[PDB]
Amino acid sequence: QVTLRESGPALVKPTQTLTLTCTISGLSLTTSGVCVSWIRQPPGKALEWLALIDWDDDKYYSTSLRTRLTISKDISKNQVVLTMTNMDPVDTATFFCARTRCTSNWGYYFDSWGRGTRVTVS
Amino acid sequence: AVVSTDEYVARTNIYYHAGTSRLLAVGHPYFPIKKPNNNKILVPKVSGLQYRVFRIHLPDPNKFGFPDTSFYNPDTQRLVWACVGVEVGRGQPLGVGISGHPLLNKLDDTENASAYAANAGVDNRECISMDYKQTQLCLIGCKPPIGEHWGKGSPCTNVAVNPGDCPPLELINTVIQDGDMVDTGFGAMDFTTLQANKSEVPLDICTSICKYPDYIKMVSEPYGDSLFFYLRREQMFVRHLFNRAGTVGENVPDDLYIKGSGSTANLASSNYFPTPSGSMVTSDAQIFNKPYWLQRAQGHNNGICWGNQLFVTVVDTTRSTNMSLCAAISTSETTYKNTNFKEYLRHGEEYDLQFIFQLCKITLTADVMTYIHSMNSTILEDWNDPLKKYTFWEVNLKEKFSADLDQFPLGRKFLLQA
Amino acid sequence: DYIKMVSEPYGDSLFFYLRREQMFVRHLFNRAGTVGENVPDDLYIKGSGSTANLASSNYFPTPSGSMVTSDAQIFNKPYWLQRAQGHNNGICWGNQLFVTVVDTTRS
Amino acid sequence: AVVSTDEYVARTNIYYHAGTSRLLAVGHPYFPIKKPNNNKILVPKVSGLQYRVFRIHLPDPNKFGFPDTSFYNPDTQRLVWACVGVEVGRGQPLGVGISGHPLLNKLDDTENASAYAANAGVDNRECISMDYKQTQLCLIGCKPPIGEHWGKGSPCTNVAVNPGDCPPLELINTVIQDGDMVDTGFGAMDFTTLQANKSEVPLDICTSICKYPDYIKMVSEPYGDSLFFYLRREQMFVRHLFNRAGTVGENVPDDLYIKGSGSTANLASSNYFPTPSGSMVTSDAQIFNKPYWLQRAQGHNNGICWGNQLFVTVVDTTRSTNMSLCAAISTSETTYKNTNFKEYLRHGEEYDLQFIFQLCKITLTADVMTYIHSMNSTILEDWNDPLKKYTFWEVNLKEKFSADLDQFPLGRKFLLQA
Amino acid sequence: SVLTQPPSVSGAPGQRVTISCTGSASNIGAGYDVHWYQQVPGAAPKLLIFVYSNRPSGVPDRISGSKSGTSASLAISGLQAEDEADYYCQSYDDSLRGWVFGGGTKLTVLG
Repeated sequence: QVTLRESGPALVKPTQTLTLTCTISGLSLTTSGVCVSWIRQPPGKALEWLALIDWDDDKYYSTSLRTRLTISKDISKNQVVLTMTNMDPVDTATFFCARTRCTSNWGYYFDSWGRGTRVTVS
Repeated sequence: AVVSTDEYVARTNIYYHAGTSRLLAVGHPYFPIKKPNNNKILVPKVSGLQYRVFRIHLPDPNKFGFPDTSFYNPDTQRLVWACVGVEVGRGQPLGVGISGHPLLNKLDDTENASAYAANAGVDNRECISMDYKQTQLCLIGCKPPIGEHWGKGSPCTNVAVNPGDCPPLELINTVIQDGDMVDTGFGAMDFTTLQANKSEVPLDICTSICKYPDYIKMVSEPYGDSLFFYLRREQMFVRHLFNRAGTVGENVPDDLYIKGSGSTANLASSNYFPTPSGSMVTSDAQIFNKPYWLQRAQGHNNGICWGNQLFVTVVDTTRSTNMSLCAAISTSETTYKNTNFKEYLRHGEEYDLQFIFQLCKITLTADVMTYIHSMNSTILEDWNDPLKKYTFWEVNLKEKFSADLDQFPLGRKFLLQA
Repeated sequence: DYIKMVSEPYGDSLFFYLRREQMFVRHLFNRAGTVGENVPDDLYIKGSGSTANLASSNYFPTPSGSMVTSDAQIFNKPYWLQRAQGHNNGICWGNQLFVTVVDTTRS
Repeated sequence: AVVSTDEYVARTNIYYHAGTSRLLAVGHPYFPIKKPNNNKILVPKVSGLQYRVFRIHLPDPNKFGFPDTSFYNPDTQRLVWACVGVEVGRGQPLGVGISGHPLLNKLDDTENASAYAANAGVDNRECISMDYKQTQLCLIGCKPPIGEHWGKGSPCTNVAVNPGDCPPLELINTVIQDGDMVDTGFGAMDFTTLQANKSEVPLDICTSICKYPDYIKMVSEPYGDSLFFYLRREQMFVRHLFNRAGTVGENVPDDLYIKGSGSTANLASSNYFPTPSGSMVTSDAQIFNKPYWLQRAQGHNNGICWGNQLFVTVVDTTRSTNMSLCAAISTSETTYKNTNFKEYLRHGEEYDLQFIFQLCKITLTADVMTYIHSMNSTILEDWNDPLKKYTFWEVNLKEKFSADLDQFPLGRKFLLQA
Repeated sequence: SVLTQPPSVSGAPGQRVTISCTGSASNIGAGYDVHWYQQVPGAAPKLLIFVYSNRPSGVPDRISGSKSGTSASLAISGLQAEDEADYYCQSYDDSLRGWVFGGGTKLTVLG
């Protein structure tokens, strides 16, 4: 099985820096072909992909939030770290780290999803 | 270092002819008929696009009843049969067959489109046929032929690769077994384990490996046992240009097109594939019904048939005519009705292989023994079966041998040449 | 039956011959009728709706007598049988000769 | 004045064979697969319509471990490898591929119109395919090959030329890099910077330069280093006749037609273009699998491989068969569905280059040194890399050399010839 | 969102309801796959469709989809109480250079 569990500050204040952190188990980040993304969902709103990181250290971000986003992974912890800068109050949303399988076609997909963690900016 | 077999093998004026009486194989051209639930085949698949590899068996000269063995000394030397001449006779008239798939994956004829293609609505497969690539190749050797094909290897990624991802391409050698399928213009590949649609390719080769003789490997072989003479006269073209259906495995880069609108907004599938054609078949282009003399085999093995074996690979799509064969269910009806007649397809293949052999003697010096042992120890073990793995047309000539060349047509032709 | 005639012991049937036949698939067609040999189920994935009906796979070709030209003419030429393959070197036993002629280039 | 290299280079009876074991390249036939946003290619574009230029590297004879160097005096002369024979082996079966554009610019089939063409309503692009021009050309040299192509020059007017005006035609020389595209019947031109539509030409060459070997320039070169032997067997025809869509860049002169009325009042676009066709591919027309002897190179450079380098350009569209590769997203469904299978195209290319070299010696007189310096000073600098600019199939034969020709097939063929 | 969906659809138990996600030439027209996610509100999303009309593991066999023009479909035949969830189509877009989701159709099972 592939399991993901998110962690981070459930409460943050504006103009601060937010650092989510999603733990992967049953899978190794060193394996070629492995990718993980972050997808946030504001209260009662559609999902919005944020970033993608893969075994090859290649990184992707939403163009509108590219200037605010940086993603990485730590092999020692089998960990994925996401950092969003200059939090706005409207960023309040649930953040899901979902194992992206990186199929050949650029219509990638999120095979498995984490529990999701609420982040509130106020 | 390998040495020309001639360097140590001596030739003799003792010639012999031996060839099958009349080989004949008849069966379904597309697939092997069987029973409703068994693996008991009822009628074999006999198509003209098959490598009819004959594993000829020759009598052992050391245990052969020669009229007088004074020509060689058994106390210090042995004997082997050298293949001097071969004639692959063919009796059936020339004619190119046909094959097709009731549900060949073919979205539309992209050869010339009057209007943009419509939506690809669930299973647009079509009943399409085609006439396969023309091929005529004969291989003569003592080791079994080695072909080639594209199989499945280890994928680029090792992430328990995603369902339906790239099936990696691997080049795989393999012995060409009798009944295997020749490349038919769709490429040499193992459709069985490399194309799931089960619709990319016509029925008769849909679940079979399209092998091609690895001429480079066979020629570069150190001892050149696989073949010491060959020919190839294959040709074809794109009869039609078609398109595959399905989700796009590799989407066209966006720098590789300007986005469309409306009807053209949908990028049609770019997975184009050709429909081959067995173009002109003629007597002038006939490999067969001719005697080929192997006096100057490239190979270091100058025709010496080690182990009293000969492997004759024959491909002939210039006689692959599939003829119908309808049988009436009942003649009680005065008027034609479509369902009153059952449809049958049976392809007739006729072969008549002929040969000339020159007897040879091997002197067992220490160096000669060591060289032959290193080459193939199994040869020494015969004087002083690993091929059970492969299926071949087992053809026995041990009793067909005769010393009178003048009586047989190949013997007369060899006499006139020699 | 060129093989049989050539392998005949006395070679009386023929001692000289020629052949210049050729053609191709002008068109590709399909036979109608009930399927004598149904396609194995491992030899296709079942269809639905319109394609649910497996069309007849009894394909057959339509031949074509391609280019006929003077250069490809067997006839109007003298053939000398001085070197008949056959053991019968042209001897017409019984004062008989059998001359088979096929000519679709004037049909 | 240039002098036949023979005039001062001496030949020796010391021959050597060296050839790759088995070159193999596999990749997408149309475009280089990459990652969704990177310039990290994931699967290279391997098509049969590419100049597979091999930059062979030879061992330096002056620093080579010959069995005994008594044949030459190092104190006054050096050594170089002369290319005496080449065999471009090919293993893959013959078969012509296919390419197409989902939105090829094609208004209508003007080949035979039943009624006058209708209105050209915004983006009438079509999903059309074609089978490309057939080409077989092999070039052997020591300098890199030089092709040609039509690029963009300085326009006729210098008014900050109007948007969409004439793109001036310029003839531009350039070194043929490995992976570049051969002329495919659409003309040798740089579509990338010369066709803004991005739809005039099929996908696989839409954003690539169609180069053609500048035989005139290479032959007229003073030293003839670029090539000293070559062959060409290209042919094709107009499979179909089509028309381009878009506003008329050059309106038909009014003296060049009588005005129409009603439906014909609209002059249809006269920007006709042909659809090529790789006509019959056959064994008889095979350049490859044959040994070419360069004993009588036209060039003043009679095969001398200055710098221990060889450039072997190979074009082979007679084996360009593109083979699909469907993979199954899931076998849980009992019934065929179009979207259940992903479509993949992968073209397999196999090369096996073989060679024979005759060792040569150069005596360093004052005149000989001056001549060699003027020819190429870099040669002298080696005894007593500017090609990093171009990408070539880096093939190393420094350890593949062997003095036993009889062991290898090309060596045996050369023995039989020599 | 570049992709479009009906904000809400309803269907009584035993009926078949289709949720259509319409894109443009940049995302769905190019051929990028469409993926549907079933999400019970207040919980993590779940993978429901993996390719056009393709079923992941553990997904009921009655759910399917289709590919038609620049749009995709999510057909839920034999509706049940378990289908009381939102659904999002997902693909890749060429103008955005990133992955996108739909409008989140809110399916409801009628009494």
